[PDB]
Amino acid sequence: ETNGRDHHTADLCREKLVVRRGQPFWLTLSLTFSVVTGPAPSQEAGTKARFPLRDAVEEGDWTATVVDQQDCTLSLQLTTPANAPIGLYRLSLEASGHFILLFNAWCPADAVYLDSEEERQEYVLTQQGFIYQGSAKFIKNIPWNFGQFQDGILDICLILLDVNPKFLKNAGRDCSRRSSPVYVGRVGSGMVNCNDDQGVLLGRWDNNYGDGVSPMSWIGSVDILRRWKNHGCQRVKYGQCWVFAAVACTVLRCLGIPTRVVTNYNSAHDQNSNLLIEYFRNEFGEIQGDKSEMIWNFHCWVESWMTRPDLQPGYEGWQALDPTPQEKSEGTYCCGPVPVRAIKEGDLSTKYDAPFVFAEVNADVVDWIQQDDGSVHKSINRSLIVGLKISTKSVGRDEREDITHTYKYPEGSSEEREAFTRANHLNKLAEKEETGMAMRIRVGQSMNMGSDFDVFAHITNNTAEEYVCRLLLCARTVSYNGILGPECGTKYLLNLTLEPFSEKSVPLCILYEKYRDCLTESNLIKVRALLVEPVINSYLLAERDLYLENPEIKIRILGEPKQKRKLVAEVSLQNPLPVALEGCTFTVEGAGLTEEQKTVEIPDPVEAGEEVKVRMDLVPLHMGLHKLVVNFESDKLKAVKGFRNVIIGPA
Amino acid sequence: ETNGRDHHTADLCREKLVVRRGQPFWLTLSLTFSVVTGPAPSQEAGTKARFPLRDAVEEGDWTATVVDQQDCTLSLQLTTPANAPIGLYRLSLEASGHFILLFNAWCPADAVYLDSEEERQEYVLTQQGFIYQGSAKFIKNIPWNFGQFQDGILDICLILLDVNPKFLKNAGRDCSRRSSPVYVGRVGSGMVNCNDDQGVLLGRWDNNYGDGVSPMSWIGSVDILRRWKNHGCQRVKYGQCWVFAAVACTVLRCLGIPTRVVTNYNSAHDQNSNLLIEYFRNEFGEIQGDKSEMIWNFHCWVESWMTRPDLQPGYEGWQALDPTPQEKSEGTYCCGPVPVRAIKEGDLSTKYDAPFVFAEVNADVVDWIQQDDGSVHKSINRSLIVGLKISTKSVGRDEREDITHTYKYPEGSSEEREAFTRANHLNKLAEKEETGMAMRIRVGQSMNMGSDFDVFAHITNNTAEEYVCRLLLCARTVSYNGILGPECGTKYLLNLTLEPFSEKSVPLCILYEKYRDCLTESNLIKVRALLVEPVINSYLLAERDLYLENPEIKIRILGEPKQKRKLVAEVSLQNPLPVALEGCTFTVEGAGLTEEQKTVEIPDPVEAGEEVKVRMDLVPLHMGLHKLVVNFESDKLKAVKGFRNVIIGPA
Ligand SMILES: Nc1nc2c(ncn2[C@@H]2O[C@H](COP(=O)(O)OP(=O)(O)O)[C@@H](O)[C@H]2O)c(=O)[nH]1
Ligand SMILES: Nc1nc2c(ncn2[C@@H]2O[C@H](COP(=O)(O)OP(=O)(O)O)[C@@H](O)[C@H]2O)c(=O)[nH]1
Repeated sequence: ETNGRDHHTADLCREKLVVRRGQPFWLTLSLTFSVVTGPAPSQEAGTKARFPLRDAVEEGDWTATVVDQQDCTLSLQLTTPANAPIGLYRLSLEASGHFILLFNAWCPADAVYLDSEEERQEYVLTQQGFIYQGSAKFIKNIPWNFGQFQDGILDICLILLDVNPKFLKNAGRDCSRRSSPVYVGRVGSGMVNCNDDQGVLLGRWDNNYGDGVSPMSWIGSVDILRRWKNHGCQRVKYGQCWVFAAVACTVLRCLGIPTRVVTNYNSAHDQNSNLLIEYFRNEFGEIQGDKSEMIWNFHCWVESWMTRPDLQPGYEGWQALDPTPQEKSEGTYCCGPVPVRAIKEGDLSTKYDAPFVFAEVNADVVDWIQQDDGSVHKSINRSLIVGLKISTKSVGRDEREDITHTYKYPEGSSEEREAFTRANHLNKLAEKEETGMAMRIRVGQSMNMGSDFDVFAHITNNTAEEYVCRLLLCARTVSYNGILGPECGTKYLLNLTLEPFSEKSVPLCILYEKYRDCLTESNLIKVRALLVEPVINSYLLAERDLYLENPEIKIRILGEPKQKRKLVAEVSLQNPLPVALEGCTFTVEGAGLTEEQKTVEIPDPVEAGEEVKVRMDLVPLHMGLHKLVVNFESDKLKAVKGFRNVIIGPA
Repeated sequence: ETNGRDHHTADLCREKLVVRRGQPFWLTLSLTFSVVTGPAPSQEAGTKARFPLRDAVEEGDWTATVVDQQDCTLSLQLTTPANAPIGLYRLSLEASGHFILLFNAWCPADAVYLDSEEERQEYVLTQQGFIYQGSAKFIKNIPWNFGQFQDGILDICLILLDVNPKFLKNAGRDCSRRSSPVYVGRVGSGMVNCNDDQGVLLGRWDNNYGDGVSPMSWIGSVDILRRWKNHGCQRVKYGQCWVFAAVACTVLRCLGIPTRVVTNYNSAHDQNSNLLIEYFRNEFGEIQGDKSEMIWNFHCWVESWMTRPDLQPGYEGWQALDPTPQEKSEGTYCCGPVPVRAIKEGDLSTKYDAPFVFAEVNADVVDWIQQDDGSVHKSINRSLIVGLKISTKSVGRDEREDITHTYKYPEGSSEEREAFTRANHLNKLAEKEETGMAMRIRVGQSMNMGSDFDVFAHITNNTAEEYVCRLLLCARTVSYNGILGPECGTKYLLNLTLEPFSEKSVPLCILYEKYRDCLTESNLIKVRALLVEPVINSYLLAERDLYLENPEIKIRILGEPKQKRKLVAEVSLQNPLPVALEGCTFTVEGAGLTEEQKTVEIPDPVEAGEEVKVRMDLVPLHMGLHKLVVNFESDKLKAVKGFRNVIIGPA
């Protein structure tokens, strides 16, 4: 067990040994040792090893040097190789139990070696985190309990590997190839939503999740992974991209591959890696429906840290893995791993799937306004820029780290030019037409889910001429992935006089009664404004995605935070709606604060102004920092999150 | 010592016992006990007590019931009264050592009882915090190490009490009256800056702090309190309001009185509690200098939690204590404690100093524009509102808690009307004149110390008429307390045409070359704008205080965070100036991470683009959460702060 403390697997080391490859582990008792892992072990396949109880050393692969011999006892040290395959091993010796071997971010020779402690702590050990959502212009951080070290998750991850397509075809090859984080990476990734029989989650995007758990409701990977195994490995209802990435992160972290979930705003996902996306809108600026895919408000994927021996030297580091399956050249599958640096450099020939990730982040959009006589005019749209605020949690702290710079060079820089050339993407001549006029959507201040509020189409005329235009404003609810719902606010002005060297601000009132019916749990509304000057026949387009704020969840920690001691969390919130909330339910969890997810229903409805308050009983079994993540659910106010860091010291 | 763990005084209990009143403490060995505290103890004065080693109990005051008698040993329990005076006590018994008694936030009967654990943890136990600075429109949180439990601070606080004016006049009364947190409160407060002989800090506000430590340089109370005692209790150079409040908070926390430092923006401090402040400006909007005090950009004071038996029932709770001496009716002294609820209610007759604090938060300002022929016109100024974002650190987390609601009822609410009536302050008829025109200062985006940037006078004409006005823009550096330095950007338009139903934005370029000479360490610049329409002869005034951002200090924690183990903190920053930095110096501290303040000078200058990086060696002796607070100093970039929460687990 003091191996746990040595291998950073302490929480995992309870009633079975679990260690990390490339590092020596204590064992206490001429004879020889033998290890076997797969269901068809073999010597050359690395899945089986025979080694003597020497006294010297001479590394190479597996060794078992002796250290002490306290008369009736015998202390020795087994050493696994830095590239030993991952999995369950059987340990037996000959005259004259089992351990689980994971990747080792701490071992210099391991392919997943992490140069610094804080990063190993964050990307492998810390079980709580954030998934960035909201909007490019108002980023929200959703708390999430990865809980990779929660009870039974490691066993589920091994089951997850042992049931993947490649293990079914040839269990022997699979177990052997599991020495490679890129190989394990592609498996973890494909098992999340792709591989439709044994897949972990079943995606659904239509806002109709009654017969399952809505994607926005999950507050951690643990419950998903459990519902999967406890129902014979059947897809859990339901997930969406951040959920896929989130459980993929949990699995990979459990297994020891440093991983972090990333969010990209204005993501050109599900376009066939196409770098020039065109939309055709009618005279009110409404995109003319069909087979065209909308830009996603945000899209999530994960990044895993490892070396890439299967590619040109120098591509070690972060590798982008997108477990959300997308339409590809020959089928619909997930993507990666591809080195992020390759994406930044425009090296699209690198495996795997470089052109897809490159597009998510660099695609170019053209908005056309179709008119009478089928004439088509290119509108100026300065509001849309693909690949916006690539975010992931900072190492060791709750602040958000912007990693956009790792995927892209500064706009219009020379290095950007190089990358775009290497990617056959020199399209960026910029129309710059500039009617001298500009326009953008302004919000003024934060709005809350449940309230009425004004937003504004803000026009700037930095010219000597006075224009007379028509301005078409339209606001409609949107799913996080682009699906537009019905209009929830419209306004047109047919004779807008824009004075010279001035600015005008036109308000658009958005009412709760108009957006309550179709707003998804992502709380997004998309405001659109089209300004057209009939003389020159110019079209100025501007759009913005608003995020309506949910009420905050107050969290009081009652009692002294000590290991193995009653802890009460009082959670509450105030109903923001002008009507009553029914079926209120608080849900809580967090690796380190409970082994079980806690739930508390509220029998009676919470009226319009009222607050709802309950107390959850916790029994924290671990010292150190842990995030208590909480979710609130009701009939008319869903998926409101909240969290609280709890320290918990010595008993 | 297990008393430490029982009395929440563990860090204090090393080589001398320290406990809290109103609660039993273990003691292990017909006889009777005796306790003496002052230098002139007495029975009725509560400073001396004689009590028998009973076997039953019968509380009342001091008791010494026996519990166990393991043959050669004897375990008993002394119990101090809930209102026992605070201090050093001598314990001796008769036939047939010493403890330090502090206030007890955990004891239901004590005057400082705190109803919940999280609040006791925050306001008494946590030794790290934030002091809000910056500007109403851009709040900055300065890290601060209170370190009330650092080695030797308790002894300094006792010295602090034993050398106060009231102890010099009659040591006997002083020691007795130290049973009252309000009494100890007034003492702690007065000793910080007021009482000029033995005062802790010497205030200075002229930006000339070469022969001492600048107020903005301090990163904790510890070093201040130490320099005080180690130089025979001589005022330390130099402090300002937040520093005074900060050390006052340290002392009060050490002593056990729950305390938190608060910041108020646009604070009408140092006006003689006057509720109607008037300024006379010339034709450019410049205030015409003299004896008039400027509104402070922000002002800080502390709040201590206690009951108020010396007043009408119901005034228990937070009490505002302002250790910054201000001009009063008869002399210049500090103020409070006054119940915050009394200030909210307008109950100005409550002791102590209610009308002063009431003014800080409620004063009304009138801006007059003097003209030719000595005619004076009242300008409309919607940009200034006194008492803005009363802030203090949240309990248990790093987020800022807005406590403005505790000092004031909503604007124009009925309760506000009541409070203003009880305070003879019904002045709020509102001019509402509204030329239909409005104006405010806009910033666009964050600017950094060291860069050039534009701000804007944003004019709104929601009228059918077209006006032709003159706009006078002026930007000047300012100290946090209102002291205007020389202008650093001006623009004067005499024929500004404002078109009907339009907005105009006029830029004012502020250059580093222009503000580098006089900017204070608070990084504040005050933009002013006066728009006058000559026809009706109307004056519109708008002002705003900008905060220039300092570069961030990156903090890497090298090694595993374990009790009693080498810990290396790598701190760095990137020079934001277009010129070189010389005399660079990093300073670090934090109760729980070092017993000593660490310093590291950088021999060579840091050039214009370059980064500076160094490593500090720490030896953390305590488990749990601790903030490592850091300060960077140099010739041309001063007082830049930074911090990092470090967890530190079992050895
Ligand atoms: N709730 C919410 N607040 C927003 C959103 N966008 C902006 N805000 C907030 O509204 C204020 C102004 O928005 P900002 O983007 O800074 O400027 P503006 O939109 O150009 O006026 C800021 O306090 C923002 O944090 C949004 O989508 N949702
Ligand atoms: N560094 C700095 N940033 C500021 C300051 N005031 C506002 N900002 C930031 O500038 C942006 C716009 O300012 P805001 O007050 O929201 O609106 P505006 O001033 O009316 O345009 C936001 O990102 C603010 O956080 C200031 O004094 N200093």
